[PDB]
Amino acid sequence: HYELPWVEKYRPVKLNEIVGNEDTVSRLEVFAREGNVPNIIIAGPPGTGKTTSILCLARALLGPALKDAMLELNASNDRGIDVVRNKIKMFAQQKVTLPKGRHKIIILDEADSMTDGAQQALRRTMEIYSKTTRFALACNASDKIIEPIQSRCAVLRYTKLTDAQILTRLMNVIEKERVPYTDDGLEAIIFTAQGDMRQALNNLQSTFSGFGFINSENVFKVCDEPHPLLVKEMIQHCVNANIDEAYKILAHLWHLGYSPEDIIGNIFRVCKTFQMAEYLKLEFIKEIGYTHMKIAEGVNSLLQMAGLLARLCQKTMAP
Amino acid sequence: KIRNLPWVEKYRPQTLNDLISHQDILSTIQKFINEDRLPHLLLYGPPGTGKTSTILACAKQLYKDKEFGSMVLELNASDDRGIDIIRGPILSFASTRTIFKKGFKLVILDEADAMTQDAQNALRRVIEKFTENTRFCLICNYLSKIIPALQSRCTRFRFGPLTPELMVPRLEHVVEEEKVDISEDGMKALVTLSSGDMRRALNILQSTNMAFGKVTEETVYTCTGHPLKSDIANILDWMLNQDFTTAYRNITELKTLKGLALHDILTEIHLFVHRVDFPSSVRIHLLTKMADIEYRLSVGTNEKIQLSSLIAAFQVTRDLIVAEA
Amino acid sequence: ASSHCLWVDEFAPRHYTELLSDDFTNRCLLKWLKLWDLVVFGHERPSSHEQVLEEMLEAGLDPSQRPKQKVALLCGPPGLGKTTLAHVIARHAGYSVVEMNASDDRSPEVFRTRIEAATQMESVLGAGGKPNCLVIDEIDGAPVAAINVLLSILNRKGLLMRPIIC
Amino acid sequence: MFEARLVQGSILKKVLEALKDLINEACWDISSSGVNLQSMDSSHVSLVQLTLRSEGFDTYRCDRNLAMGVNLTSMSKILKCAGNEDIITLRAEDNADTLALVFEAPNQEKVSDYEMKLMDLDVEQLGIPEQEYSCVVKMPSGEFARICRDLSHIGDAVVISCAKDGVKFSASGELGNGNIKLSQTSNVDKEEEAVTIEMNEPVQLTFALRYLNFFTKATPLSSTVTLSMSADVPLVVEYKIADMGHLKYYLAPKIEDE
Amino acid sequence: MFEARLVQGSILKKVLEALKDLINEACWDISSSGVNLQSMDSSHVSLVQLTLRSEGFDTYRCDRNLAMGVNLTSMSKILKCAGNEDIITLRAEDNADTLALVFEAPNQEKVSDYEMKLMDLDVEQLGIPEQEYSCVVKMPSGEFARICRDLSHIGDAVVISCAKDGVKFSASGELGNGNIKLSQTSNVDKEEEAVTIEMNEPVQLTFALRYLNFFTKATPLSSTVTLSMSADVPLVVEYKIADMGHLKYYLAPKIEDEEGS
DNA sequence: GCAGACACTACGAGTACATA
DNA sequence: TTTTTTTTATGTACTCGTAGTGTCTGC
Ligand SMILES: Nc1ncnc2c1ncn2[C@@H]1O[C@H](COP(=O)(O)OP(=O)(O)OP(O)(O)=S)[C@@H](O)[C@H]1O
Ligand SMILES: Nc1ncnc2c1ncn2[C@@H]1O[C@H](COP(=O)(O)OP(=O)(O)OP(O)(O)=S)[C@@H](O)[C@H]1O
Ligand SMILES: Nc1ncnc2c1ncn2[C@@H]1O[C@H](COP(=O)(O)OP(=O)(O)OP(O)(O)=S)[C@@H](O)[C@H]1O
Ligand SMILES: [Mg+2]
Ligand SMILES: [Mg+2]
Ligand SMILES: [Mg+2]
Repeated sequence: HYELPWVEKYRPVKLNEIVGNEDTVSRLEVFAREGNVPNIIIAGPPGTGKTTSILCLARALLGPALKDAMLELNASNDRGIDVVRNKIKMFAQQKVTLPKGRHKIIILDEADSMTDGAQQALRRTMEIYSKTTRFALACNASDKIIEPIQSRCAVLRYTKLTDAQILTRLMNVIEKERVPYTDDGLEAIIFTAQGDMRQALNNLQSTFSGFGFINSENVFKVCDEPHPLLVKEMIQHCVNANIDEAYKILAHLWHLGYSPEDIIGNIFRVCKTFQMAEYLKLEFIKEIGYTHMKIAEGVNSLLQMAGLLARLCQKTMAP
Repeated sequence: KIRNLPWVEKYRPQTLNDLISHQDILSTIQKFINEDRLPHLLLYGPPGTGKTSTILACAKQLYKDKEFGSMVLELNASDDRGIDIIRGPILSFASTRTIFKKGFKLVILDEADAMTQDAQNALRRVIEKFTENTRFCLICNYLSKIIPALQSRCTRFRFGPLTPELMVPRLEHVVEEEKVDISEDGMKALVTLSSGDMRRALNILQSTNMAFGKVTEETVYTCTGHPLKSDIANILDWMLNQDFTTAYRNITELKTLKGLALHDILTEIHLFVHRVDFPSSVRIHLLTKMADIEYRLSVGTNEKIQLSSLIAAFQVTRDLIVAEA
Repeated sequence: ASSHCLWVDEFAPRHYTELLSDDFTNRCLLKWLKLWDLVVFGHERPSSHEQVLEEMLEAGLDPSQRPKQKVALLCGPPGLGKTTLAHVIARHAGYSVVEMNASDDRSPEVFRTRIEAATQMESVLGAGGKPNCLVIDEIDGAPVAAINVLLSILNRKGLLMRPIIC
Repeated sequence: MFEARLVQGSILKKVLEALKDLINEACWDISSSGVNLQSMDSSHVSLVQLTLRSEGFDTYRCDRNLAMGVNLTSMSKILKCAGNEDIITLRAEDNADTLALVFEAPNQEKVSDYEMKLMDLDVEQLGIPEQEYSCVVKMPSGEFARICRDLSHIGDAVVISCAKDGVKFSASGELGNGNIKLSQTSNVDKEEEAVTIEMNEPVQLTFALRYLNFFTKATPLSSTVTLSMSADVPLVVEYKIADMGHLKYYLAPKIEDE
Repeated sequence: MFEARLVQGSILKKVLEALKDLINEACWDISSSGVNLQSMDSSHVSLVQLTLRSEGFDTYRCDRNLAMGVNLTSMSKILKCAGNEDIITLRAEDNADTLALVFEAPNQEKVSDYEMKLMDLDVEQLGIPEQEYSCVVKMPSGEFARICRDLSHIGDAVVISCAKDGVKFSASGELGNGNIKLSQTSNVDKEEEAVTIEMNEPVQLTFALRYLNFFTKATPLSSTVTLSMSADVPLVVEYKIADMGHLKYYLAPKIEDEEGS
């Protein structure tokens, strides 16, 4: 036997063990206890617990009938236009003896990967057989799922987990695993997680396996500080036309091994939601795109990124 | 036995003890292997830092030579890795047991940034579903071309650039295993021109040893064609100290004498432009002009006009710096 | 079975008096379906954008005893009651609803052999059997060749004798 | 508990090949009298009424009345591997979601047990089709299948006219016009080829060719077929099997007469 | 100098059409004992071990041992235009790259010499355990091919069990389950159509149907096939050619996880 | 023994999109 | 209160139509 990693070993099996989004998880607990669950589409960031919530709800609704009253499909399966007609519809037509308030559950994990034709064919087989079967879809990008499918389901949206919500589950894992720790170490794990429970468990397991103790320097010897936390500071320095501090942050990101594409992607990501003037934001975005065309065409050096920073600082002083 | 190989492949770190720099990451991976707690890995960093060598040393440590073909599935950008391969050979490899000996299997996906987004979305439940049976290692240079769903599932290690203090003893081992006469300035020039890359430091070492037979500073800077530090200081002094014609004549004589290229001159002058305590308005103009000159050299453009524009970008700011006082 | 069904299926309209659509659209669809009573049920008596619909409702018939628009097209944003209005109006006028949605094969041979089966035959129950009103859901997802098959079966002069709702 | 041991799988094969591309499901009704199947198309064009009595099986066990709604393609996939002359055990429980078929089809003691998942259908009800047909003729199945294939060669629809002399088939097309005249062929040694006429008030209707071909695909099921048609009542073909039961096919005529 | 001589071209055509959609490349290990080929598939799930004897060829000479790795699509295109009753000569030099296939036209008049360029893959030797198996079944190959084709219509992963009674095949799919059990079919006039059970302990293992259907393509090679199964060692499908050699197929079980409930 | 019919997979062709 | 059409140059993925072709039926 091989020991599973703590992401898969400490996956919650009950809906009460899921932290974060307390209203939606509490309503899912009520629906698992009583029954008659509507069609559900859960959207949100990765690592939030959408697949865990869907699987726990399906398991608590069915019980012993899970192998015969559930159809789970992923992006690893085909699920093309010939599978919605011939497998999903045949499972919705299938007779399964179930208790009252319980229905067959068609789990469609990662529904963004489905084509538009498959989602168009899914509409009437979801609407007709709703007396016997139910749908539980999970997704990251809610815009990929079309408007009729979102109208045919209850669109639950998960937000990023707070630091206390991650800290509660991490303390549960620590007390289960007897991991020695300090407060600054768990603060560093929460900082490197960035709303992701998978990354929190992976970083905790990596630090505990590599060093055996959780302090800040043991975490940061293996984990890394996030990129946009410094990209926001360099964009703020470019707003105040301070080229020296912006180049200091740019050279710090360059010596850490980040490619120009990743750096300019984080620069565009920060400048998209930065708090400044709108016309200045549009000029910044146009200069970022002009630099990114040069980055993609082949020329990608520190001089090009420094020239981009100089052009962003020039856009401030030229109204 | 003696083999006709490049020195970047003849001298490869077959074990984890032969890699130099990332000691905390390699210690953590060694403790993952020794405790049989190896997770799905995501190795990212600049090229030449030792990610493929790391995963090949880990695969040779985990599996013996009598079973290496049935436990390791190594796929890279030279192989077809479409969504029919994720649904085909990769899923069948992940979902089946072993043939000879019981154990956990490894699917190495080198150059994971080259995979399509359909394949990366299909890989998610293959990674999550068969965590007990198989383990996945995604290796990339650009982390932005990997979807965040795959970045969440795999714990990531930043294989950053190799520091020149730790790059020296491996180069000394390669030198003592090849009988190369090298001076201290030759090793310093090697670790300066490598810039956190052990491929380019071995290539440059082999090229210099074949071209000249000795590895000094002058031989390395002649074989590579890179300008010396004194040449860049002279070019900056000429561009800041005298008029257009004399500086143009001196830089043209220096370029014709040593056969220098304008790209390396632009890179070293860009490095010098931040060490020099310029005014902030002057530095913005200099960086914008040098970025424009670097962009103009990417096409069929005469290099003499671009050299004149490189002089012009400093002759513009000479009187501004002087009258700033 | 209150805990067995969805609330949309439990509170679905089963009559004309409990619909939630626009009443002008309901009356126009009901009058357009009642215009087929002279050629389907064989009885002379049944019992801006608005101006063109009112003109087409009173424009008369062809010499083949049919309305000049043999196909009704229902369009709008999702979540309004278009399928509900089509089914309620078909069951209200004495028709039997034949559904053809996007979960079918929608190839031109299958499309032809379904439209020709639904529209060109009588009832297997003999006298007193309901006529077939072909409701084609999600016609915008159909390929162009299927629409050409539908237009060819609409313009065969093989005469079309049953109403079609898209 | 429902158990039915069909003595030969040939009749099951010919039935499930006859209604293969005809009906989308099989709704077996199980009582103590036997097995009933009353299926109707969604467009109300064709109807299938199959009855297999309890005396036509090797054994028949039925405690409660059952409704087995099952897929046609999933059963055709089974009895493409069945045997022509072998015993087929069709079994089900009282309250179950599955339907099992046990057979020894290759005659090589190869025990094959194929299970199907039942399909839950809405329980529509059709009580009794009224049978007051004026024109009742009797015809061999092979000649009917051959003449339906001959019109399928030329046309797309058949004008069927009953008469005292015989049943006349007509088909129109661009390649040509297909027309035969049925005569009294009772002066032969074979009694299956004899055409018995019990008609009055002659009727000429129009029918689709594809459903007629799907009806006449059951020629080896019975030696003689019975045709019953009249005004504004759908056409009936009827195959009377030797010991197990009977099979009735109903086809509605087209709106465009002649 | 390596020079083998197939007396007829049909057996090599059947071998290379059995492995065409499965084997990525053919590694002919050449010795004085015969021709060996141990190659995995592209998915690293299956294994093919072909052993052709030196006595089966017309003339067989081998001075030094060779290991010729060659592509399979090229050899498939070469063997497509080969007769079933002609003598086919395989030639290889000591330090050259040209593996030569010399044969005759179907008109049997002109000669044809097709060269192949040998590949230079360094492949580590895969250790066959050659241990005892808990289940050995001798059954006809045509019935095995028929039962694999009939279970391919139901599902995709098949649970094959074997015990003292006999082999049993199950396919829990979307239409339903199909359970076919065969035993003691030796009471016929033929000798090829017989089911014989030799070993004791019952085993139940789940395998993919695509690899089983690829393995059944060697049905004209042998009238009688052998199935070897155990709790640890993989599924072995053994075809015994009449006077040339034998062919072993190894298929690993799938990972099946029970319900928590 | 050989002509006709059945489904089978491999292959050719048309279309869309590719970002946060 | 307002609607037609093919260019961008590869690479991949999906979907659908078509054509040899192995195999089964019958006289
Ligand atoms: N809210 C949570 N509470 C407890 N553990 C969690 C939570 N969210 C994630 N985890 C852990 O992270 C693992 C992955 O959770 P998933 O549900 O697969 O993430 P996800 O929400 O599906 O994100 P994506 O889009 O599928 S990558 C689980 O098995 C848990 O171990
Ligand atoms: N840390 C290291 N220690 C020793 N040799 C190294 C190291 N890093 C790189 N090399 C040399 O560079 C060769 C190739 O390194 P790789 O494993 O390809 O590095 P990499 O960072 O994975 O490269 P990319 O990103 O895939 S181009 C090795 O075989 C060595 O010769
Ligand atoms: N008066 C009503 N009261 C309550 N529910 C209603 C009422 N009218 C319609 N509905 C429900 O609202 C929905 C109406 O949508 P449908 O008519 O089925 O499809 P649609 O309106 O055409 O939208 P799309 O494009 O198909 S998603 C169904 O779920 C009906 O049950
Ligand atoms: Mg998930
Ligand atoms: Mg590499
Ligand atoms: Mg609708």
